[PDB]
Amino acid sequence: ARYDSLLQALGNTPLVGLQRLSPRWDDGRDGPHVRLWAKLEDRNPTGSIKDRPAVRMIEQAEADGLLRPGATILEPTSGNTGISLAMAARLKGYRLICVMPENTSVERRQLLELYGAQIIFSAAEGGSNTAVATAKELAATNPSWVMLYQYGNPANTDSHYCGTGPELLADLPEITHFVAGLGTTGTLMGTGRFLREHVANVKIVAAEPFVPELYDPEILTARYSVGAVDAVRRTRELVHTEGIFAGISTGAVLHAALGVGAGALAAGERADIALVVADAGWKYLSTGAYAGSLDDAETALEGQLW
Amino acid sequence: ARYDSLLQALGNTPLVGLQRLSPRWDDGRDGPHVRLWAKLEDRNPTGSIKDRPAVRMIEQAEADGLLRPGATILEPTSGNTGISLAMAARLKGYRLICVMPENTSVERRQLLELYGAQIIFSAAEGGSNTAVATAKELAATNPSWVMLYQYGNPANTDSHYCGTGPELLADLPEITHFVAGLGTTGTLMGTGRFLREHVANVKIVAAEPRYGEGVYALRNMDEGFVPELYDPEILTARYSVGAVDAVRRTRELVHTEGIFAGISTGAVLHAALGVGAGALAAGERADIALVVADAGWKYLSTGAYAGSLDDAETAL
Ligand SMILES: O=C(Nc1cccc(C(=O)O)c1)Nc1cccc(-c2ccccc2)c1
Ligand SMILES: O=C(Nc1cccc(C(=O)O)c1)Nc1cccc(-c2ccccc2)c1
Ligand SMILES: *Cc1c(COP(=O)(O)O)cnc(C)c1O
Ligand SMILES: *Cc1c(COP(=O)(O)O)cnc(C)c1O
Repeated sequence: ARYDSLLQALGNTPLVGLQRLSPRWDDGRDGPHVRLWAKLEDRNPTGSIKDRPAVRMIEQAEADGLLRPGATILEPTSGNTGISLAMAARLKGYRLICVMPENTSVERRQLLELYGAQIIFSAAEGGSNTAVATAKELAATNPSWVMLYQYGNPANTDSHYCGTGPELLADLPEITHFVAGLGTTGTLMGTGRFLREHVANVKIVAAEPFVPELYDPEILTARYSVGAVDAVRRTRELVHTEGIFAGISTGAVLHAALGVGAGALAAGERADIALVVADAGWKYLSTGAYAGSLDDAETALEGQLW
Repeated sequence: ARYDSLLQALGNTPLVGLQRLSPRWDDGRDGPHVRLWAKLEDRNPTGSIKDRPAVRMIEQAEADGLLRPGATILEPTSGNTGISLAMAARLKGYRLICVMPENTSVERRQLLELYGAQIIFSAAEGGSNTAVATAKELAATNPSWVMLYQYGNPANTDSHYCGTGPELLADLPEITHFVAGLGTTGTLMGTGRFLREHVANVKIVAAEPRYGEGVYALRNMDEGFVPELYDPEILTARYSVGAVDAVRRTRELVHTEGIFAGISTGAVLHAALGVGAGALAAGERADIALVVADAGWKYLSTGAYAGSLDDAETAL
């Protein structure tokens, strides 16, 4: 039971109980359990959940006759999707050009450069909006370049509808809540549609810091915006208490999941809350979030622009 | 794949065929196949193979009655073993103190600290030996303080005898060669013993740094030190690999197979490719399993992964 390619060693990620951070691991006289379960999407080829949509988008574009050998793929990305696409591009014989905001971490730049991706740096003030606009123009100018367009490509949502969701349901049939970051919206749209088909009364909860064409607000039951200090606090808590060295979006997710769990606890409801760990902490070390005390980390955040 | 504890989501790592890098993936008229298979030990809780010996050493100490609630583990390490023990100790309710020389890099320190290790800095001038002597002395002060000593602890070897080896035999029954780095020697000793017991004519091959180059190799072990775990009869061959070759191999691995590996993996691959070239020249069939002990992440600051391989290959 083995692989012929790194591309097959993707998905089927572990789901791990957070016995210490869970509001109440054990059912007892105070009330039923309120458990958190972490889906470890860092156990993927390039260490993030984006391997799932990146590979599916390329393979869907290949099946649709859109890609020839030595073709250039052009993608607007804040990093993880670019890295995933860079890895798949190396394996499959394509060139990759990423359009990224200029204020992305040094680690993301390093990984992209190592895989041989080229980078266009669009204005920080314009964010993902300007990155996308810039990629669109370049793609119009260069019709042979293939823009997969993670923000609107249904193979993104499909990768979660066919992978993340089925896996979660098999590991956690008692699931009551799924919590994840809301970026491209692929994870929540695909996983959330799958869960809603299969599980009566399941709740689909977004955490977050133009509107992607993938987004359907009807799939979400709740949406929470999380500040940088709370995301950092939670990220640190996760590695200190549960030994899971996660990226900062996972702290945002954990903040949201702990808010949901506190709500279940107060209502004496049973809850089994799955949350996405989208990547590990390696690419975020240069932020200072993991060093020293929380006091130090909060101080280190002053002046940073992500 | 549901686990109540992170400690259970350890081992059973993937084995990936390297079709592009292999000397000859398909059998045929030119001769039998010579295939490389990469064992991805970065798919472990802390991203390295050391999660195996670390957890097993703690569990064996527990079983032996050496570790009770509130105990402190002591280990002279600034590396992957310290990271792994920090994670595992924290999860099982123990304190960890890592003993290391005063001049240890801040990078290594930060990875240990974020997993909750405490650190005692032994005298810079004495290097590794003084760290080990200090850890021993500290452990001897207090029945609650226990040194595991990864270079001599048979639970290090046993983690591979009971995990890595069996997993390889299960995924690659046709295995002819196993290649890994030679550090504590746990990987090669335990996996090698296991495979030798089950596979006729299996070859166990070490990769290691050249003499006088352990520093560039990113390990703090002394030159003429022989781990108590080491048994030279287990090995068929040893490849001493230079720093430039290790870095080149690390890059070829990422470029041809997409695997972002740590530096020791480059040395391992160099060795495996040598073994492979020998099997090819002798028209023998080979299925060569090699260890990816960790991923590239913690080595980004070395400059070994810079876009230009010509600059990167001298970075160590
Ligand atoms: O949505 C993303 N990442 C994302 C979005 C779209 C594209 C990509 C990409 O890799 O190209 C990444 N991250 C995310 C999601 C949810 C919460 C947070 C977050 C919130 C507060 C502090 C830090 C991060 C960050
Ligand atoms: O043995 C190790 N690392 C090691 C040993 C014992 C403990 C630890 C640890 O991080 O805890 C690491 N590395 C290794 C093994 C084999 C070859 C190489 C190598 C050789 C040439 C250039 C670069 C690395 C490096
Ligand atoms: C992409 C990503 C998210 C959000 O997932 P989407 O499916 O794009 O909504 C969250 N965290 C990290 C680290 C990501 O890369
Ligand atoms: C430990 C280690 C080795 C050597 O393995 P041993 O089992 O200690 O011989 C090689 N590379 C890395 C990255 C390691 O952590």
